[PDB]
Amino acid sequence: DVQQKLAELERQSGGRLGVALINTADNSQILYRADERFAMCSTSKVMAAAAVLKKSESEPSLLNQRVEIKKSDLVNYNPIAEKHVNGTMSLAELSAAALQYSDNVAMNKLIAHVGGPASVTAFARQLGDETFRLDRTEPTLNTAIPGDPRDTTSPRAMAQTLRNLTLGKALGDSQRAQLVTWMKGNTTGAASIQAGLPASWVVGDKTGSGGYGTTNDIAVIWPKDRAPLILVTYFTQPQPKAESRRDILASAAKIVTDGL
Repeated sequence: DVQQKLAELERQSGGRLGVALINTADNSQILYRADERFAMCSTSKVMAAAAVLKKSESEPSLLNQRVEIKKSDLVNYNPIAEKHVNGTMSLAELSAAALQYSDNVAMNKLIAHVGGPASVTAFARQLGDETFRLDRTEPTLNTAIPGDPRDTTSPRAMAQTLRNLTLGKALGDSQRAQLVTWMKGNTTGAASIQAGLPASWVVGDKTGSGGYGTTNDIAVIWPKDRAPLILVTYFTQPQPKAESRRDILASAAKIVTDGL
């Protein structure tokens, strides 16, 4: 069955796998280690962008607000921000860069705007997510040390929250649409969940990676002529310098969606 297949995949992988699928056709879930904590890495960029979107509901000019980019802002991975040093980007542009290119400067600007990691966490709490915690900024939030609860969530909580953000009523209508538009335009996810789904299915996702070979993806999925799915696949490994294993996420996605 699906549980045995996931256990076998985990055994083969040598690491620790967390999966939560919500099928909105029948309001069912497929769960594997879904209440364990995993380091989110860049999948936390969804919550930061959503916090800024929430703020924009009562401040219509917010997405146009200009943010200075300086050499002092650069971190480890800055594919968009590095092109704008000594200029500004709007908060909309930073949100897009964080979500679609995983730009770390962009993430730090979103975090700073709303008040820091504790404010992103407070936003999660306001949504009814009592598991999520964003502790640190970029680049340190990705250390992913085993047993460290900083910058973690559970697959169950993240799937439920992503459902709320993308398909539910956490955000106003325009803001929900904007988050969905941004995630559907992600450029970084083709090797992860998407690689385990049929080519025709439409996906909005956010990947992340970090220490201990941590390899993650969270997605909203519109299968051909079906109600949408939400899928979280988190994976981490025992060795500090383990390599990424996006193939494991793809395999997990194939296993949990084959019964469709």
